[PDB]
Amino acid sequence: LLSLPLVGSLPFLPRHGHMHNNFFKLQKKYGPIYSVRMGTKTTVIVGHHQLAKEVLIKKGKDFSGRPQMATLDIASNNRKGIAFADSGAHWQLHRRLAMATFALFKDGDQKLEKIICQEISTLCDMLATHNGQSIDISFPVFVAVTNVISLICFNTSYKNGDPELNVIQNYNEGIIDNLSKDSLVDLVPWLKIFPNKTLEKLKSHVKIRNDLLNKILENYKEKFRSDSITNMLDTLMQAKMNSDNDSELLSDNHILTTIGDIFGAGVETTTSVVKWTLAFLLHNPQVKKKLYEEIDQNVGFSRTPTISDRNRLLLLEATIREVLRLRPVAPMLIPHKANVDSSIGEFAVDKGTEVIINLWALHHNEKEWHQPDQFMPERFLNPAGTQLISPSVSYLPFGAGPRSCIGEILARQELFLIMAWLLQRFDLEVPDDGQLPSLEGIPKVVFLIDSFKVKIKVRQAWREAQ
Ligand code: HEM
Ligand SMILES: CNC(=O)c1ccc2cc([C@]3(O)CCn4cncc43)ccc2c1
Repeated sequence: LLSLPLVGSLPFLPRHGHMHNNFFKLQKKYGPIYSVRMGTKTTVIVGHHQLAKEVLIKKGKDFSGRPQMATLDIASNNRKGIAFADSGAHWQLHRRLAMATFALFKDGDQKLEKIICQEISTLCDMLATHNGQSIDISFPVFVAVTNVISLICFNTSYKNGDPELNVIQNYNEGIIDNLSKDSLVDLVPWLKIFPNKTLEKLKSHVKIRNDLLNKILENYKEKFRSDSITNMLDTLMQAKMNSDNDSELLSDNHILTTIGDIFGAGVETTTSVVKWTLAFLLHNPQVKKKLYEEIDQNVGFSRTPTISDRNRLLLLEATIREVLRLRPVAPMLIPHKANVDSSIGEFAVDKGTEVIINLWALHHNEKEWHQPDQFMPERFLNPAGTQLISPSVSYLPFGAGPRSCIGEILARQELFLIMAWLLQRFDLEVPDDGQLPSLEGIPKVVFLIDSFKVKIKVRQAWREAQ
């Protein structure tokens, strides 16, 4: 009695559990590196920090490519921009100009700290009007970080009530929802097997965004001046101007898509982490209580928190590190691709192979972390609690190497200042219905959290002062 002819085999059920965890569970059986074949395409999944650092750092240039996806093609206007552009001249030029722009907010009066605090001050006055009510703080935080990035990109911002903010929120939501069903990593190409309108829907959302950025870029052409380089669009037009004396790599479509990536990444990524951090503080009142004490003893109510306070609010800094470990923004980074024949752990990897770094596995490795599934900001502090520490080398929240995060300085300062200002001024508690946020998460292009509500109250201590 023979065995059945076998035309296909997958190690776990598709659409059953979170992809990054399914891969991690497989390492028990198959090791920290294995492959899956899907037609002509082979994908390698790497789940150990030493192999990850080889792909990202040591052989970074070998695996600095991106795989081309029909979905990502539409969002990136055919692989323009930064995040979804393949390695090469385009990507390297626009990545440098983006990083170069964040230099113009180092110091001065538009010091990045000052643009951020300006928008947090509006956020906090906004939220204070909801004293005693339970609310979803998604949109208020979205507005604040949208204005930070609009100032970095255009030196402009939106006033309260501007309907355009809602238009952006709408198509941000629609693109993320249709960009991928779950993670960017899909084992089966359902998009090409059964009839569906995913690409149609994604196209219409991308049309609205492209139309909106065009209007901004068009009306700004007449305001641009060579001697005034104060934001990202200036940096890009200066390069286009000093090029027509590589100008094909600076067409209007190239400038638009790159600013779209910064606009998108700068908003959806920071809003999500704030929401996650809040959710964890609701499940961990003990940690929340010690944070209030920490900020009352090191900043008080004489002033508002500053970036310099990052040397004094250590537990707050440790909390942000722990959220970025436990619920990484990108559990599997963005997929990589081998530009040439190379190797990982001395295993052959052919050119064109898609390579995926399971950051979730790195952050939950039980040999590298103590009780990895527990929210313990303590793990990033010495036993005394007097200085931050790096307990593990298997920790890469922002990736590393050629394709690493370029908005890391912005994210860290936004996250620290938002939480510092909120904790100084507000009690943040379970809403009166008693529901706690679900910490399971929703894997999309970003690791999102289910929407939830918080009862916001102006702290008595903050009130008694002033
Ligand atoms: C908590 C916040 C953030 C985290 C944890 C984070 C993390 C990451 C990770 C893991 C990657 C992929 C690394 C790889 O593919 O190897 C990435 C890429 C990227 N991030 Fe973020 N990021 C954050 C915030 C931001 C912000 C605020 C911006 C922009 C304003 C930004 C812009 C980008 C871009 C453009 C890329 C693509 C880089 C490239 O492909 O060359 N990120 N980030
Ligand atoms: C209407 N357009 C959008 O909503 C939009 C566009 C591009 C995005 C890119 C990113 C990244 O670059 C890709 C993942 N990730 C982690 N950190 C930075 C990034 C994240 C969200 C985006 C949203």
